[PDB]
Amino acid sequence: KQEVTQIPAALSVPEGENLVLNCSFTDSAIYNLQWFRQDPGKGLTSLLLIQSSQREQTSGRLNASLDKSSGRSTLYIAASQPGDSATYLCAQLNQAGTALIFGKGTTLSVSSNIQNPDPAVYQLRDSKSSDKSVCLFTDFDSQTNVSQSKDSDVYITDKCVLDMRSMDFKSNSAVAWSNKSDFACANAFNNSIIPEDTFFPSP
Amino acid sequence: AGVTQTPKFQVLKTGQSMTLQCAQDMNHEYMSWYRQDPGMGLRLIHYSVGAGITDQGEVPNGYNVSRSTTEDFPLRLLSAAPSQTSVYFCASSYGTGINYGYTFGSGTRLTVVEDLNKVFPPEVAVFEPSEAEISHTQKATLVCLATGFFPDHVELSWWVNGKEVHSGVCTDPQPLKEQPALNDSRYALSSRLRVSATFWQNPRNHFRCQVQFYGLSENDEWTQDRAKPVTQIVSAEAWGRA
Repeated sequence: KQEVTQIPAALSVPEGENLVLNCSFTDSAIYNLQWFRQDPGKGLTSLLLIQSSQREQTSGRLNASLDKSSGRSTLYIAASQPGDSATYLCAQLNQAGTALIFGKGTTLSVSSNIQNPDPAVYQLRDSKSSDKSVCLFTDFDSQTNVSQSKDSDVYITDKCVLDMRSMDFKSNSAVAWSNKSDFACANAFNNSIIPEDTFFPSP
Repeated sequence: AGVTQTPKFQVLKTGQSMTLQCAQDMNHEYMSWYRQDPGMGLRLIHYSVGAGITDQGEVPNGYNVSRSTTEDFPLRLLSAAPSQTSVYFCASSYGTGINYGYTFGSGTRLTVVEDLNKVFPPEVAVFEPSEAEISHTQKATLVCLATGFFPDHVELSWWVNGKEVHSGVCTDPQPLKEQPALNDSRYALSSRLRVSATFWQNPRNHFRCQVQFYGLSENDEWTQDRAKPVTQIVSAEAWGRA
């Protein structure tokens, strides 16, 4: 009966933007709302708690609004950073109120701004296994999206942003490897939407 | 002052019983168990409004709980089923008032399989930076590849010389399936460590990637030819190259 709806299910925005997380819920009367953050493979960290008696609740760059009449709630993240990327859960206390009912969550992705995109694919040297050639699509800007591609032996990871603090340098990277023969390493990414001037040096 | 759940990870054969522990030292009256599934959010299983009191939640079937004391609230799996492969979260709250919030534990990743023969430790290999990347960017990316492990109960970390590093590191948030159409698919996880070319060109610098794998206990029986995939650390190393 009681339902908590979070929209959108997935949100991707460039860093530096303000972003909005929506949460709607059935019924009214006495309740509270609690927003949580969880990173992949870890627990839930409580971000904000809004009672029915309140309309606003803030904490740092987080702003939580509550409209009791319409049944809508909103989580504002001002000046989003890549460190804000996580899964955001909205939960409403039931009418008893003895338990907490959750929404399906919003997976937020805040893409880093790449100063000077230098997209390239480099093949790396092996270790414990013959063949099994691994290589790295790196230094592309945040607008680039990597595909899983089609092959029996080829695998491609999702994008991934690292930050070298000693150099003030961020860079995206996706990894591809395989154990087949017809597959040279660099041919995994050509199927995906890749920039035209990407550097493809042969090993 | 927090909620502690045990164990962090668990692998179960179908039909086995298992109890998930949850304790809190915050003198909270309310406690509840949840299970998290992909695309499902958190679903309530059981909750307790005090010692000796227990009520059913949204999905109580397959589980039972007890509240003998205020601090403890164990979750008992009657007969482990593959449909119970999930992440289980324990939460507590002080009382009835809406001014009080909920505090969650770290969770328990629990995987149920028909046969323990499906449990595999990861194979870890570090791949050294390419000469082309060093020449083009004056940076050197190391790639650590953990492949073939099941379940996805792994913790990857990088160690440069003696120190565990986080700067210049990013790991895949989720491991991928080597056979994506299978429930019991073995997984693969990668991670990158990027350093300066001059740091990598020092032959005295030692790079170590290790994956902590949570597998079987030493009490579980093992009738396979290969080594019992117990909880272990698999590592791979590389030295700098001038």
